[PDB]
Amino acid sequence: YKKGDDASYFEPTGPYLMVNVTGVDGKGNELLSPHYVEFPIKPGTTLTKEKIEYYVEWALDATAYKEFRVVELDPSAKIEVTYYDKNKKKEETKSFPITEKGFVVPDLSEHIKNPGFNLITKVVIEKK
Amino acid sequence: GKYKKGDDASYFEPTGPYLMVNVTGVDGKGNELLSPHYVEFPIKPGTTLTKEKIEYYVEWALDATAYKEFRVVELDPSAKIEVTYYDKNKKKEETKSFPITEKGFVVPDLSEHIKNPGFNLITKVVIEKK
Repeated sequence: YKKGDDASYFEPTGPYLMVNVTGVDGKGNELLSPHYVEFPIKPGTTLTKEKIEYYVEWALDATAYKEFRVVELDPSAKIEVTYYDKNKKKEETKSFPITEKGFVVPDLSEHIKNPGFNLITKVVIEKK
Repeated sequence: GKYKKGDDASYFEPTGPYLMVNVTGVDGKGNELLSPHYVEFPIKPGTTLTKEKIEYYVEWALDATAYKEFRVVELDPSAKIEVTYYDKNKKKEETKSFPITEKGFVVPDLSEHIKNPGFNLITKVVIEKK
């Protein structure tokens, strides 16, 4: 048993990536206003820039732009996760940059079962 | 609506540079109390925006909501003011970030590229009732 098919109508019960994307064309005209989607993820995974690109493309498939491809990702994008440290009794936030080498998804089990890894970006997309 | 954000606020887009505040109000124990409401304030290039003036702009952005009686307690130390526009010359989108400090920074004049740039403030702020 792994991490769930079609994904929950409720809040996930495992780590997940929240994708918040704004799709623009090569001229920055906006095509798709912020669109949100959740993908379950497994701690221990290496998230590279290329993987993120695929996830955002998959995020587009539930929109009028499913036939479009991701051309460029905003170079200022970052993954951030916010949780409550159970030892420190405070809000803590970690940032991970999107790079070619990527980063390994941490296990935040000790603090939260289902952390949400936030990805807010703008991407250039064009029809395939 | 039941609480129409915008007493008189311009019906059309701003004609000059403006500061856009989009804060999420939280309590100490990390509970979200107020979701980000869109608020605009005109600003002038040449103005110096310090952390104290930013604190007051966000307290004024709360007066537009049901939390009008709350005061700002502590602004996320990692907040920044970001502005995005298309550069006519290079033909690329470009984004500048300014940190919120005591000394502050001066509002730049981007009018060569856009007449009404939007300086964005998007953070969390710990707020308490007066």
